[PDB]
Amino acid sequence: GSSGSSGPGSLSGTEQAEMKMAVISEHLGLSWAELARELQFSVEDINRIRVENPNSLLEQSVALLNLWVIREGQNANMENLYTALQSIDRGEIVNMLEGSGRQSRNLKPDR
Repeated sequence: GSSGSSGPGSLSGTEQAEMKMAVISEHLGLSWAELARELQFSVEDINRIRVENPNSLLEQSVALLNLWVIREGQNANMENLYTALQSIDRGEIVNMLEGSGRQSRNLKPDR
């Protein structure tokens, strides 16, 4: 009995979530386009974001994520998001974002 924190179904409502999402957009920059299309986002939505976030790319990534979250609503899931990223050859983010990093040293092989 170690783990114990209210949240039987916390979705994008935890300190971590905020960080992850934000970060994803930080690196996204351009990939955002590819990532968007991956989520079955028609040009309409895409092009729009470009005209709504012409200032810089970072803004485009942020806006996009916000959309995906809304559209999905509840069905949304961090996993699915990661899967879409890798699809467009953008797994480096999920790696730098999620990496427990463990090592099981080995003294010697036993029969």
